[PDB]
Amino acid sequence: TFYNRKDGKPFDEQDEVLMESLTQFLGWSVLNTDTYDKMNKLENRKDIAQDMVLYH
Amino acid sequence: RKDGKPFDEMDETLMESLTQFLGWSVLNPDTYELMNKLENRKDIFQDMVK
Amino acid sequence: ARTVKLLLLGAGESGKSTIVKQMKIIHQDGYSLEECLEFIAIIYGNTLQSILAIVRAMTTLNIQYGDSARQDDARKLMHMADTIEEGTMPKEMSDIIQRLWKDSGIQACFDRASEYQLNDSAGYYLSDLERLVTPGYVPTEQDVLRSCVKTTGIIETQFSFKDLNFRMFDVGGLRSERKKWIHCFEGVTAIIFCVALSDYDMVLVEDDEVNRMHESMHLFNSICNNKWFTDTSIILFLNKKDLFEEKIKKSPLSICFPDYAGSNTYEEAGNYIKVQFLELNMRRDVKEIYSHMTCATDTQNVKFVFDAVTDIIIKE
Amino acid sequence: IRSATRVMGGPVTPRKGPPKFKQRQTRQFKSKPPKKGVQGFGDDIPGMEGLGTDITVICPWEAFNHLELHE
Amino acid sequence: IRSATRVMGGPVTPRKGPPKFKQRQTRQFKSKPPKKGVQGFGDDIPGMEGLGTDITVICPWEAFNHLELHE
Amino acid sequence: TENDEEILLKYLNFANLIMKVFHLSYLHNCETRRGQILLWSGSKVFEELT
Ligand SMILES: Nc1nc2c(ncn2[C@@H]2O[C@H](COP(=O)(O)OP(=O)(O)OP(=O)(O)O)[C@@H](O)[C@H]2O)c(=O)[nH]1
Repeated sequence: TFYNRKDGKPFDEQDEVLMESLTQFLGWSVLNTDTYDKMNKLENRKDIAQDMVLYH
Repeated sequence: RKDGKPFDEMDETLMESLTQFLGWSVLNPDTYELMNKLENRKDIFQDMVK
Repeated sequence: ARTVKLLLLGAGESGKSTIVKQMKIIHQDGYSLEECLEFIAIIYGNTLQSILAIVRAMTTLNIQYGDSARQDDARKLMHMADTIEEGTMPKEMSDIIQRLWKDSGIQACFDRASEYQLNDSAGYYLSDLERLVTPGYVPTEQDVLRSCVKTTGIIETQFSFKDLNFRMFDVGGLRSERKKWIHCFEGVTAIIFCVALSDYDMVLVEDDEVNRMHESMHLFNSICNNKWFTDTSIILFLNKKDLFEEKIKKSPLSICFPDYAGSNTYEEAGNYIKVQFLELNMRRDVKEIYSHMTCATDTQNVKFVFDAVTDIIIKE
Repeated sequence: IRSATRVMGGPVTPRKGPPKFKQRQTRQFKSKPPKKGVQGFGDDIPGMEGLGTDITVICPWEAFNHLELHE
Repeated sequence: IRSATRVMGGPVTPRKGPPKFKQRQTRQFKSKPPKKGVQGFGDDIPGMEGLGTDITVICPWEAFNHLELHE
Repeated sequence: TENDEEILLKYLNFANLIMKVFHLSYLHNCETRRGQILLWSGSKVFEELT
């Protein structure tokens, strides 16, 4: 949510495009924040398996 | 160039920005290799306990 | 009378050759009594390909099957359809296909068929797959004229009416097949251009990011104002009005034409699209163009319009 | 004085009714309808008009449109 | 073909020398020096041509601009 | 002479205006494409890992 312009004039057609391209980009960018969690789980599973090997 | 005229400043900046973006975007292909190694190492160590 | 040379061209997959069949089989030289000889294999291939493509797109669109057990069936199909012959539908195929279509999950994908590519007639076919799989089935004429195949080569057809001699040529609608159009350009008397009304939210087969209505308009504008066909006249045809009637309510017109406003009906947007397809003509009063709606599978409208078209050709 | 419009609080309006909001932008395309008659400033940018390809490939016959049907 | 310059086949120059090629740019500092000169078309873009974000943080006393000396 | 300098500085106002609007259009023409290529490339680099 964007709450006030500095000129004094209301939002118009150009501002919608300017502030919508940014949100489209940031929406597309979540692939990395998903890959991060997938790697952080694979690492832990590998560590647990290594410890179970080490015991025997 | 498709107009018969040589490249100038306004056609240097555009293609410099393009290559800057392409250079920054090489983070993704490396993580592909890291994933495809972590998964195999996990499989080997999980088959060792069986 | 002395000679008539007609050429049929338009956007690809628009029902150009359906008119050729609906004329030749219906009117001159008689119908094909032994239709099964080709229609068996053709319809079997169409019905198999459609349900293969839908399940292939299921994963892409992330829709999940209605029931758990269904997840098995598709896999079996995708294995057992590879090593099967052509023009054969064994009970093992029909059972799996009917069971798969008997689901509430595939309906979710079938509702959104604009994203991917499927044959349009298939929706009519598979519902009665059993009628095909029963032995001795000879197709109905309406089922005969709803088949699908790629019109590729140049074929000569001889219609007869008003005691005239006719020669009709048709050509492929893909980009590659467009080179062959040049040979038949020379020495013509009239030209026919075909447009599909339903394709305002689809994409080309060759290029994934180009709309279809825009492609048709750009194709039309090129030859419409050319001087090679200045002497001859042009006849415009609109197909797929049935699916147009069905769809036009479902989705807005803003996607194709961005600045449209109002409420869509089967006739409110028809004049919109027709005037936008005819404004492209440069010579406003020097030359005139005529466009008619048409359902290719039907015969009543074909008889209504084709004789009038031939009469208008005669009048000049 | 009163700014010549005689309103000081905020923007006034003749009409009244229920608000209407816009739909999101779902699908995009590279294509636009063919050009109209008249043009103004800023309507010649390469790549922002047409189908993204030269008209030659879509219509090969238009290549040698100079020569007539005699040959 | 007079061409009005008596040259055909390629551009000509008064003098020639060894080539010189441009160097990349690395640091990419944000701020800019204060602006002087006549304005001309194509300026006053908000985000660009400025230091930091606002004047107030740079000069906290500048808020009391209209006030006199004595206060 | 100097009178010719006066004449030139008087009648150059009709060209200072023509040449300046021919310069702005070029900048607009380049900025549009610079925005578009970044947006469309960002569409295709965030689709899949490969
Ligand atoms: N529902 C419906 N489908 C139609 C209608 N007219 C044509 N079709 C479809 O059009 C298909 C036949 O078109 P095509 O065989 O592709 O002929 P074409 O227009 O020359 O296109 P190509 O063969 O690719 O060159 C049939 O399978 C029908 O599904 C119609 O009026 N209603």
